[PDB]
Amino acid sequence: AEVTQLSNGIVVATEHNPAHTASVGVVFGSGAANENPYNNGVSNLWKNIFLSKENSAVAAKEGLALSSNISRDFQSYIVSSLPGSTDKSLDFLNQSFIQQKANLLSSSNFEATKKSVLKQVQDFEDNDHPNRVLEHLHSTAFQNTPLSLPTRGTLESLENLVVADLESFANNHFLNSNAVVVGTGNIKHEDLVNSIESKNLSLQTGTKPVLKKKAAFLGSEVRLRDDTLPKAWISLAVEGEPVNSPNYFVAKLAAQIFGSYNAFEPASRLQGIKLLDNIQEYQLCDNFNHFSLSYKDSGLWGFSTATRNVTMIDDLIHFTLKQWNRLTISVTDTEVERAKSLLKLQLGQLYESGNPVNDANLLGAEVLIKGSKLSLGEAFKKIDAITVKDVKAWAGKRLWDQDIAIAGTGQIEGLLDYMRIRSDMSMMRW
Amino acid sequence: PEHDERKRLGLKTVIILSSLYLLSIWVKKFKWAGIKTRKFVFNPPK
Repeated sequence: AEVTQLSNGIVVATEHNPAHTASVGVVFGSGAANENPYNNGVSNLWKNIFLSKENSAVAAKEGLALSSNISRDFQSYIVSSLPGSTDKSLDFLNQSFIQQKANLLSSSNFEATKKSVLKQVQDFEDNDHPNRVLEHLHSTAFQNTPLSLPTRGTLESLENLVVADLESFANNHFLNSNAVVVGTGNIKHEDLVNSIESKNLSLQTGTKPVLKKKAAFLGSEVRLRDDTLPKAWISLAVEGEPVNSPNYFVAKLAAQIFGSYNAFEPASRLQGIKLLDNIQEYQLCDNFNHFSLSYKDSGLWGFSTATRNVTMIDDLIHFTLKQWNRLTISVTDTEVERAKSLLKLQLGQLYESGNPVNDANLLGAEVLIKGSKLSLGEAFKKIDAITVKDVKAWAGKRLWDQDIAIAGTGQIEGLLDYMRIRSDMSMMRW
Repeated sequence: PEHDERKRLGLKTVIILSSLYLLSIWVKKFKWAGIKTRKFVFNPPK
């Protein structure tokens, strides 16, 4: 099991399981949610220069692996190496966030990284439709709020950024009270906490990052219609639950009740999902998948989907939303029990994979928000505890007759007016 | 002969229908709100 955590001058957290590699990295409690509409993508830039060819060749010689990740609530910089070279990692990390914080930010390296994330972010907005739509859902759901800013950053704010912005941001954000050093792999807790307590210093200690305005959900829609696309990718959700919420698991289980589906996989078709009987008669879509996205202050509960049956897009929506209606009035025991079993399974495949950087990105995440990590066992415990009465109470609060956020691109002519969709959030009664 | 009786029903009718009319205007606006306030932005594709 594991999971140790002790504060010194900073805050160190680890979880080691004798595997094959050891990964160490610093996770900062600030991501895109902390950017401004005009420096959007300042973090995708930091991630990209950290993984720069110059900076990568250094750690490479030493035999280290560089991995970074940008999110909404946080962002991280992680280094993987062999079990004993845990010190080798510490040197490179501390070299890149103390000494070399004058280098890397060197022109012709920044001007090159600037062109990299540009032909990158453009490439995404031009081809990764399903996720572009997923990112736009947040853009509209949370419009004019922290959570509404895209991680990769806008394509305009990106080209206006300069080394001054990178530094500026980095200073007010890459602090000590706003950072947590994470170690995952097989290195003991006392093997790192000590190796860290070696090199003293502080670097802007006593400063707290800037605060802001609590994210909010709003009933709205963005329709990125493009008749030239072969399909129609659409995403729809309601205001979901935030990390460390009484219903963090109830919500996650609900999404599992309808789960995900892929028309082309024989096994995906035989699933014990009631909605499946409706979608398959005329093949209302090539795939759909429900989620329960949780962030610091809010979340999004709903589903994403892709279809080529552009003439019957209203039926895909209708059947789906009417199935959701069930969660408030008629969801069954065997639907819940299945959900549990499948949630425990997929939740398990996440928290315990054969990748340390994965465990890292999940560890840093919780200790940054709840100052501790919840053990998979404790999880399974809370999950098995959920009853139908619980799933129903949640549905009546979060789903039944509530506003929704819609996003879509491609051939969405057939996607009906907000109000129609907004009306299927309930059902007639006497 | 229907006189008095007629003007009385007239009063009930005009009141009720008047209310239905006003109510209906207010209801129509609510449903149409999404479309009325709607906004469009154009970006000529490359």
